[PDB]
Amino acid sequence: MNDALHIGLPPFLVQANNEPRVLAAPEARMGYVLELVRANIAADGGPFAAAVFERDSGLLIAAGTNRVVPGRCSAAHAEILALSLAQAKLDTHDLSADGLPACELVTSAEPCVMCFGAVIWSGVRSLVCAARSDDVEAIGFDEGPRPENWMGGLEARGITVTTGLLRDAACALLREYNACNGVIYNARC
Amino acid sequence: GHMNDALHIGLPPFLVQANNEPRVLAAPEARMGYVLELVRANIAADGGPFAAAVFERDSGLLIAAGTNRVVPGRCSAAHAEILALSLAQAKLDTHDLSADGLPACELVTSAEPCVMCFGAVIWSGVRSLVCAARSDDVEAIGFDEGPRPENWMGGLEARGITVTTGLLRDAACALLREYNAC
Ligand SMILES: Cn1cnc2c(O)nc(N)nc21
Ligand SMILES: [Zn+2]
Ligand SMILES: [Zn+2]
Repeated sequence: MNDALHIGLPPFLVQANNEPRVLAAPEARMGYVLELVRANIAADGGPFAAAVFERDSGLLIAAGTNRVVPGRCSAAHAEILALSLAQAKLDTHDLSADGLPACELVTSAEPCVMCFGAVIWSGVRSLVCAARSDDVEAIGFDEGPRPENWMGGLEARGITVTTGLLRDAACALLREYNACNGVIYNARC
Repeated sequence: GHMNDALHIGLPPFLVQANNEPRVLAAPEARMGYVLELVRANIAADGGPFAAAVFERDSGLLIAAGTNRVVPGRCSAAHAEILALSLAQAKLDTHDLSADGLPACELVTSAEPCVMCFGAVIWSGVRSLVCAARSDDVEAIGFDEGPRPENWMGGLEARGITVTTGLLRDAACALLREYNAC
C-alpha cells in the first residue's frame, strides 16, 4: 500500500498478460479486448479494457482493464494499466524507444481526458477504439474535458487514430454493465 | 516491474519516508515548501524535477506524497500527481477522495499539471489544487504540458476544485533551473 503504488491484477488479467498471443487483424485485436471487458465486469471492475500490441506483427505486449473500484485508485483506467504494464515488460517509459517495435493501443472505448494524455506520453504510434465517447456518456460515465479536436491533437503528434471498431459489441457490453449496475439484487446479473 | 500479478511502482527511500512520517503543515506556503524539499530529493534520486502531496485541506495533515518516477520507474504515467493521488486513495481506502465523511483533500503540486494529471485530478475527488511553477516555467526547461483544454483552470473550478497558482513560484523555478542546468 504505502511503500509502492501497487495495483493488483485479477487472475484473468494475469492470464492475459502471461500467455503469448498474436492477433493480426484489427477486429481480432478488438475482439480479444472486448473479451477482457466482459471478464473484467464479472470480476468487479469497470466495463473497459485495452491492450498494447506490436502494431505490425500483432504480438500482444500487455493488457489492462479498469480497476478503479476494486483497486481503490481513480487512475486505474484500462489504458493506464495496459500502457504501464507494456512499459514495465519492455523495461522503458517510452514505447517509442530506439529498438522497440511500433506499438498500438487497442481500447474498448475512446479515451477520457486523463487517458488521452497518457496515450500521448506513452510512445504508442496508434490508437484504436471501439465504443465512442457518446456511447460511454450514454450509460453515465464522463470523458471529462478533452481539448477541442483531440483526435487531431493525436494525429499532429504522429499518433494515428481509428474509432468505431466493433462498436456494436462494445456498446452491448456497456449496456450489460449498466443493466447490472444498481443495488437491487437481480438474479440474471 | 518484476511482478506479473500487479502494476507496481517502487518509491525511493526519501519518498517511502515522506509517506510514512507524521507531518501537519497548516499554512499553504509550509505545505508547498515541503513539496519543494521533495522535488530536490527526487532529482538526487534520479527522478524528474516534480513532486506533489495530498493534504487534508483544513488541518494540513499530510496524507501522501508523490514525485515524478517516469524514467527510473519505467512508467510514463508516474507523474508526481498520479502517485500522490493514488497513494492518498490507497491510504484512505477509497478510489474517491470526496467519499462521504472523508475530510476535504487538497493536492499541493510543484508545477501546474500536464493534460494527463489534469484528468487525474478531476477523477480523484480532491477539492483543491495548489501549484507553484506555471506552465510556462515548465516548458521553459523542455517538459511538455500536452494539449490541455483551453481554460483548464475554469474546468477544475466548474467541477468544484478550487485552483491557486504561483505559490512559491520563484523557489520552485530555482529548482527547475537547477535541474535543467545539470
Ligand atoms: C470514462 N471512463 C471511465 N473509465 C474508463 C476506462 O477505464 N477507459 C476508458 N476508455 N474510458 C473510461
Ligand atoms: Zn481514462
Ligand atoms: Zn502530469
